[PDB]
Amino acid sequence: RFTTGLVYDTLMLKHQCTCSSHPEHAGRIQSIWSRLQETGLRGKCECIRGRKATLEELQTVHSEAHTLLYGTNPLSVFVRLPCGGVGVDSDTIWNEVHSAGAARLAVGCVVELVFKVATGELKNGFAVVRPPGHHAEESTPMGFCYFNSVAVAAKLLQQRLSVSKILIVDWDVHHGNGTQQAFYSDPSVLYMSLHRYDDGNFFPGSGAPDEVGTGPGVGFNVNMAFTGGLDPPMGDAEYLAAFRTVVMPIASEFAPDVVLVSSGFDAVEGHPTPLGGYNLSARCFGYLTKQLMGLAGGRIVLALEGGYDLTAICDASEACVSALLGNELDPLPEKVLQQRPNANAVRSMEKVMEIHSKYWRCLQRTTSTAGRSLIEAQTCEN
Ligand SMILES: [K+]
Ligand SMILES: [K+]
Ligand SMILES: [Zn+2]
Ligand SMILES: [Zn+2]
Repeated sequence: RFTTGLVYDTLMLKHQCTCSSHPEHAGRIQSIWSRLQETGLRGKCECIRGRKATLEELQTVHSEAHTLLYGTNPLSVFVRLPCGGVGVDSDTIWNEVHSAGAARLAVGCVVELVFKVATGELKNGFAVVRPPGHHAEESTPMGFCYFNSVAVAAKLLQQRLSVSKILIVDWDVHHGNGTQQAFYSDPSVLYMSLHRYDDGNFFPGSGAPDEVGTGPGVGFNVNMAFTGGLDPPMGDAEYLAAFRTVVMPIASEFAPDVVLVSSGFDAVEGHPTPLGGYNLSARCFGYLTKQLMGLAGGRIVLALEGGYDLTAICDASEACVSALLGNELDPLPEKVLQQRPNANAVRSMEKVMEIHSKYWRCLQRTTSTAGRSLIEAQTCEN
């Protein structure tokens, strides 16, 4: 039945610290899954059983040694946390018993959903999945990530189904350093990120607008980097304005066949200022989801990355899934549509458009109209 797909697996709940003081925990995917059923959207979507990702699948993004280290349970590089548990970092836990599996499952799930959508068996999909992936590098786990699920799906679409142009939109509040590195020289896949940057003083410290690509891939990496601190914080008004000026123009000109989304909900309301400190509303992610459904024919999947407040991620999930189904979205407050974006957001957008005009046609057409609000841009084009 041609519709919106979902992936979940309770086995992912097993990836927990051996002891809480961990923003990335089991109850994240669980409460999202309960929300989907409570609203009834799980009953409207087609569910798909997932699998562990084979080691060779993982080796399309990561080094052999890395894949062995955090993928296999046989029969060192581990650390003691300030909570008593085992980790590989001061941030990112490790369960010697249940982690390798759960991380490989998180990847495998976001290859089923992906291939099913891209193959024609489904319209589009949302993967309720943990641990996140976009921070995991070639040989380095970090930011709660072990394997870049989204980068693996992408690499496999290249190799199996042989898809020619792929587009990764990453809207987790942090930069996807992993996903960038994975394709930093590949022109066939466009990676564009929307992250709190603040001149490189925010995790993971990468993602300068300056960073555009190398070799054949130069100009196929777009870093919508938000500098300025939190005065005022970035909100709905600021992101919708970024999609309208940076994302959609570039993405449309690229015209991809598959759209992949590292959909972290760290940007929403109620997040402590170290974890995000942005004012995005859950309701808003719908419009961003909807705007991307216009691309590639609607061949789009969203993978859960970050987002830590339980109330926040459920809201933005149900909003995102409703958008993916084709439900009539709630109107964004008149307050929001009329609100102009702050001077910091405008400086950011303009710096990006400045660098990337050298690489895109429509960014050479106009002078900056980034300053306008939605209604003020809707009226000025009529
Ligand atoms: K991002
Ligand atoms: K690229
Ligand atoms: Zn712990
Ligand atoms: Zn994040």
